[PDB]
Amino acid sequence: RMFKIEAAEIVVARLPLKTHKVVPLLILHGEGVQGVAEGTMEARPMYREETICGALCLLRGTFLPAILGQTFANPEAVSDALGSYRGNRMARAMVEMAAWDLWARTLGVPLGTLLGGHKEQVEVGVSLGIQADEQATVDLVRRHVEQGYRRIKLKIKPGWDVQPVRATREAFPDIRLTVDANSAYTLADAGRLRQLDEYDLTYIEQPLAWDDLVDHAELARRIRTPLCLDESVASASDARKALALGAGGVINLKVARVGGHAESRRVHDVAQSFGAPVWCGGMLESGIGRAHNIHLSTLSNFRLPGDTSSASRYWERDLIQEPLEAVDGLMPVPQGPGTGVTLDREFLATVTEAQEEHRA
Amino acid sequence: RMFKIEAAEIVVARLPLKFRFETSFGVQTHKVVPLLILHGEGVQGVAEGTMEARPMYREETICGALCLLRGTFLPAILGQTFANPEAVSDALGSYRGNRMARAMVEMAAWDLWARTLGVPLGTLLGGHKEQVEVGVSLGIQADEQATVDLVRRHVEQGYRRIKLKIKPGWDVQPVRATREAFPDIRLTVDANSAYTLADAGRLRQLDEYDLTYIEQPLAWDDLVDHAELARRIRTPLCLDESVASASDARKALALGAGGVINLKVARVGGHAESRRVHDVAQSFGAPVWCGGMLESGIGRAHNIHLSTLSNFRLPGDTSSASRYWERDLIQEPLEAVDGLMPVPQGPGTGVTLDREFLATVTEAQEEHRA
Amino acid sequence: RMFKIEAAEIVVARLPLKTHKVVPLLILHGEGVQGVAEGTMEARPMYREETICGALCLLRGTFLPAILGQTFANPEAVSDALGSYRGNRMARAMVEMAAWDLWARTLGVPLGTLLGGHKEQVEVGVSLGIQADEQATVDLVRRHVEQGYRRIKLKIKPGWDVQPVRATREAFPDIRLTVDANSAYTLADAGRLRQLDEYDLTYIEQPLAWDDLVDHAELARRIRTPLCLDESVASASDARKALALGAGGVINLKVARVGGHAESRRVHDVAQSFGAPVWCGGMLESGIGRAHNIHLSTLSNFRLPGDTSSASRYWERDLIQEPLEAVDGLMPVPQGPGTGVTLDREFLATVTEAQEEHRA
Amino acid sequence: RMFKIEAAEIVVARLPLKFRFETSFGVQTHKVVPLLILHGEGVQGVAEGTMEARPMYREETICGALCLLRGTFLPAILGQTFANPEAVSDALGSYRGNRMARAMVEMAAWDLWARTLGVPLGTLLGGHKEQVEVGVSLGIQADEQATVDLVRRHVEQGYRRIKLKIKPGWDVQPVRATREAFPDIRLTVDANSAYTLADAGRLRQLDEYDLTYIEQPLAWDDLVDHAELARRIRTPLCLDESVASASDARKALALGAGGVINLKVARVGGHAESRRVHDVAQSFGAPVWCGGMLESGIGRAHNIHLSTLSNFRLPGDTSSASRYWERDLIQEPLEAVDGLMPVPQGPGTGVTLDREFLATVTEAQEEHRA
Repeated sequence: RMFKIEAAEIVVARLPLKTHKVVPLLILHGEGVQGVAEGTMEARPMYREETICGALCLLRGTFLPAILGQTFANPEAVSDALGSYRGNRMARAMVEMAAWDLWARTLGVPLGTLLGGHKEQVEVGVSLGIQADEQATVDLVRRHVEQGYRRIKLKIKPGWDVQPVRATREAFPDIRLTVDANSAYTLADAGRLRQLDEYDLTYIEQPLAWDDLVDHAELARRIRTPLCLDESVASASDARKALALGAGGVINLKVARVGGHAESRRVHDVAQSFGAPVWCGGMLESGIGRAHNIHLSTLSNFRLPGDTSSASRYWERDLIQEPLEAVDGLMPVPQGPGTGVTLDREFLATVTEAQEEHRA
Repeated sequence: RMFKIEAAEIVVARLPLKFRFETSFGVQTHKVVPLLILHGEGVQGVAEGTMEARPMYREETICGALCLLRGTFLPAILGQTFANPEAVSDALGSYRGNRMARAMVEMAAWDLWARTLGVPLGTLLGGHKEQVEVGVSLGIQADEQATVDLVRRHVEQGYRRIKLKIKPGWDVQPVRATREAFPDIRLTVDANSAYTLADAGRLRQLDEYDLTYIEQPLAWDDLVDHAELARRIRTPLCLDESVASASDARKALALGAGGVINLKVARVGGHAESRRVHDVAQSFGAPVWCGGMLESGIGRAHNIHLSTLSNFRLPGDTSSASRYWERDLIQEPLEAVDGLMPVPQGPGTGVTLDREFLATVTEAQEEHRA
Repeated sequence: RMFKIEAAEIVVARLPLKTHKVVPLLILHGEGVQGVAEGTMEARPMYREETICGALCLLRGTFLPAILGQTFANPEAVSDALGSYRGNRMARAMVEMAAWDLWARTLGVPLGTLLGGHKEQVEVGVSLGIQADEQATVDLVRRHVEQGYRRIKLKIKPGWDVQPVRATREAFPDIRLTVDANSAYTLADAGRLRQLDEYDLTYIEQPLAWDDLVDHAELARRIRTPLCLDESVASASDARKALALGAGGVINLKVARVGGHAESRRVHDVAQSFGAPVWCGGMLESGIGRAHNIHLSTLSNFRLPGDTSSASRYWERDLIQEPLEAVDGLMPVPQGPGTGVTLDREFLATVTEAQEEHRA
Repeated sequence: RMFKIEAAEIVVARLPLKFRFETSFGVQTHKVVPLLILHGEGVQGVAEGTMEARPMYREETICGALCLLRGTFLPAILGQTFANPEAVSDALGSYRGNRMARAMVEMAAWDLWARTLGVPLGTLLGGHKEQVEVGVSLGIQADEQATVDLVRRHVEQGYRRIKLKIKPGWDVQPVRATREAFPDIRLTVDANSAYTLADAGRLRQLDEYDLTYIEQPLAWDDLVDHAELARRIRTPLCLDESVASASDARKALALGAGGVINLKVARVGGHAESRRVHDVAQSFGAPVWCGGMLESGIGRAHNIHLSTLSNFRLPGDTSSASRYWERDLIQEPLEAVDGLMPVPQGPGTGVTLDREFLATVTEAQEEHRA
């Protein structure tokens, strides 16, 4: 039956990379269980508009006081209890996703199962930064093809796009190959991107402005490579508009970016209704975040590999007890109720920069 | 955790109606109710099929659906173990069409799954309304005024929308007389896909009587003509028959074929696909409302639970069971007061077969096992 | 003058292939003659929505009781006597096509002549399944080019499309070559299908969903090869919509799929009014069905070869007395009133699994 | 089985009219009737040509058509054997235009073929109505009121549509006075291609008088301007002159140049092509109706038989022969009561030349042989 949110902890961690990374966590306590979720906003607004400082204000000033001590039928009811506030989808995702975790756990059901997925494993890809020259790009691609990754993503930028891609396709005629245009382009560049079409990329990711759909739709008419939207799809209706304007053919789906699991299933379902695929984006998540992504990825319109590769690629040691390791490009769904992972409270303590508990 | 479908009953019943339901495709005075009961994990899931004896509203038949259940769907799931209702649906291969047949299996599985968890069906689907707004659809009328009297009767019960079944040679009159006597109600017409683009003039001045929508004026399988008609009139169009899937809903809305969808859970292949239709509509800014097929309390209760989702923004066809049946097939009454229908309490549908009463109106019954 | 339908037989046959095939037949008796038609629905709904079990219910429960003992001016009058029922075009085609056969026979006129055709022979093509590799595809194509077939159709699927087609066109630069994409594709694949354009295929058949027109219209804008619609054209207005949306340029016309001869002539005429060709699809028909198809194919907008090849390709022995054998890619129209063929009642008896007669 | 065209007569007759037919392209008080009679297999087929002495309604002339018949079409078919009317049509080479000339040959062949089979023409074409709804078109009026009196006269006979021939400087007045006295009839205007896009204002407020359509307001050969005018007004447009083939019909409807087609059998080149026009329109959801050209009973009877097809959903111009002729060229009367015209009984057209009477109104006559 229903659930009472009794308490909430905010823990801010400074987690060392394999130079640290600040990881905000929300823990929601109720019915003898807890749900845990990870904030993916940055210290400064670089990938998008939200920041850690601004999100925590909203959490402890508005969102938490709205739900603490209330009783809820499902996580959708929890999201609704905060519907009058604009944007801040990543802040809201912290509450929403912890609630899914919590809800799934009062039921004894894995999270992906509840969302309607039934994959036990999910295909993963790897992303590659800009390298010094062509053969260094090919050498690093060759390494990752051999590890079994099922899609290779190249970061490109004007003056360095056709060359790395030509070199790679030449060495690797058949692999699934994509590029990240990282909003580095303008419509002026359409001729430079037309040159990528003969290399049969699965898609080009967000070539133009992060908040644009209209110009992408225009660029899509000028090149044959499908466009993939990332930062400009913050909701189901963004997804609907993007696909209907022809701004892209593929969506990079980041769960916190669109406000959590329920909106994400919506985006996934809208995309599917247009026969467009989604795939799971990543944001250097700790195991909390990584585990949420994997569970969402089990949904059936996730037909392209996702950025939920091995935790060991990123961390010396993760905040959770479970290792999340991909093998031959497949990531197993962590077993258990909810996310199927468990915070290591003693280790987290050693890397906690700040924490607080709010009650009733 | 996971569930094993151990056995299945098909039970076909017949219930005398209480009113005479006249539609553009004919008059109906009784109703045949095919039930599928799924058994596993010490509970059961029950679903009602909405296909007809003959293909009048749409393409499926009870006869065609049953042998598909017997020879294909049931053999594919009996003795199998599933993580969720979507996995059950997945196991019914790539068979084309036959959405209502699939819906019987899919919806029974949702009821069984929820009962294993002990949660209301609607809650699992993401809805959190405790009650749902309802209107009434009223069949075709003997005369130009027996219409208004059947109307008054319903405006007085607080039904939140009045829907008039209409027909070629009987459409502007019944609405005329109705908007005459009740100038301010939410009012709409069905129009059972009985028209063509030809009749666009005839349907144009219905623009006057401020209807919330006109429901399925053109071919049951059309989207493109509807898009054109939408451009030749002010009253929004509502699609019923035309939308049998979430991609159908997407095309309809992308084309501008309607601005409203009548979502019938079994027509689209069940709860998951109805939730997708609902989400797709929402994403276009188009509301849905819950259509009805004169269901017994099994179907009506599945409907009520789906209707708890937040894009069900207009009143549905889910009125009081006592309007239809001297005695329903379930123990609980499903009654609306003031145009609100409360969500039947309990796990899954929150309703229960009256096995004793059902036995006396049963005319066919089989048991299938692993 | 007019005609009274006095009786109707349903015969269900189990006909051995050259593993059997179930063949439902309807025989309509009136005015001292009979008309015979063949159901092309399957045991399970795989090519489309209808099944043998569901069609026979409709026949013996609804359609037959509606026409038995009535008098009719033409087959259009017969179809009309069942107009209030939705879909089930193949079930309806059984009644409609037998009625054409019956009507044509009370007149002493060949069926194609009545429909307005005047070809005495019709060009035929051959369809090829997926083969193991390129040269096995080319060897089998070479065989069929030599037998005189006038169009070659390859089944393709993602990962096996450009290779068989490249190999074939290379060996056979000038033959009429088409592919069956068997609804195996998505809009995501438009780049893979663009790659077929340089091989000058006459058309690509139904690449996307079986019930879609809108997405096909979209795909048609992305490739140069004409699209051919099959399962998504169930009527004259489907045909009109398909050609008007630009969903395709060619229609695969299957007579039972659209409800029989009269609707088919409509589809043929609508297509023609858009200057688009039709061609005769096939469904592994016995000689009854094969004979109906050949008569319809004699119409003048059937400008591409049809799948009404030799009966001996499919059956040890056919249900009819007449051999239907193509020679050098040409199939002669069977001589006689109506379909110009005759059931072998003694042989059919040996392979009858069920039969029944309904009267007045 | 097959038929041999053994011989052919061309007979040109002239019949005094009974009313004066004023159109935008002039007034008509007599009518010249070119007949073609085909002979084979001990029966005959008769067709009436609808081209004029001078090219006023459209481009063909009786003179031009006859020498085309003499020097080309007839030589191509005489002594030949054909399976059906479509084969006859096929044998008339690739000659461009001249649809009415072709129609004389094609329609005579349909009448002969049907008679060889002993079946009604309409039955062979797929029609199964036993009677057909008809309206009347009324010529241009002396005054703003001699209009209404000629109208009343016709509303009283139960004609199912009233059609007013109109003209530049005489259009809103005649309709004004008519809709004044008869507020609820089906009413429409012809408008003989006498306007241009300029006059869109003048034709706009005709929107008011609820006409089912406005017939051919712009150029006789135009589709594109009509499409534009259709977007500047509410009343549906009807095309006549513009549609001379099934691809013309397809373009007109794809462009949105009209929502209704006046199907004139001889204008489009005969029965087969008229059946294609009809089917194409149906496929767009657009109705047709049977236009008329003041035909003798030969033409009127071909018209009635074509009109039995099911997309002839609006009343045609096929009124009673006694409105036109003191004495018709055939033995049978073609009379409508209450706006219904019964299908003349018999094989083919079901009508018969009165050879004796025709002889006295004949002014030209030839015989051509194999």
